[PDB]
This record gives sequence, structure tokens and C-alpha cells, in this order.
Amino acid sequence: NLDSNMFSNDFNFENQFDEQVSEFCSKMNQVCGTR
Amino acid sequence: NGSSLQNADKINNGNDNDNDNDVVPSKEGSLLRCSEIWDRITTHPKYSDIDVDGLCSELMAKAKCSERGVVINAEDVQLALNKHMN
Repeated sequence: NLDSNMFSNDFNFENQFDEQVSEFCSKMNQVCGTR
Repeated sequence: NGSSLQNADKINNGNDNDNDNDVVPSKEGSLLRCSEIWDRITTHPKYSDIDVDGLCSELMAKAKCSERGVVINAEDVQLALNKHMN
């Protein structure tokens, strides 16, 4: 059984989860906004 | 086996000023998304002095919104990751 797919899990790093696709990716698609 | 001083060139002169007919490309470049490059970053034990902020304003406006999420040609991340390597 692999472990990918599931997001990360370490809030002890600072506060929010580490994840791997947030403001970085979530905004790289945002560009899909119609000007 | 030749006059050597044969001053001349190919009679091609084929200019063909075709416009940027970008359709069904076929050059070297895989299709990857955002964090997708995060994997590229790891695949290179090099690393030294790169800027993650430059990739943001470089891959964020080269982004191509598609249902398969955002997709960009590895030729932009390879030129954006190789132009910031001091």
C-alpha cells in the first residue's frame, strides 16, 4: 500500500498543514479568471 | 578537388515567412502542472542558489487553464529554472 494521494499531516511544523498544492497551485489555476 | 575560391551559396533562398503556426506541437517537452514541478525540483540533487519567487511570476502567467488543472510545457520551467541558476 503506497501513501501518495493523502495530503501531508504535520501541523507541528508551524500551524497550518504543509500540504503540497495551496496558494502556490491554487493560484496558478486562478489565472483561469476571465479578464 | 575544387577551386576552393568557389564563392557562392545554396540557391535555396527559401524564406517562407510563415507565421507562428503553433498546432499539435511535437518537440521535446512533457506536460506538467503546478507542484508537479515540485517533483522536478527534487529530481536534481544539484540545487545551489535558485529563486522560488521567480518561478511564481514566471510559471503563473505561462499557466494554461485546462480541465486537467493548469498545464505548462517543461520548456518554460526548464528555461525558468535554468535562467535563475547562478
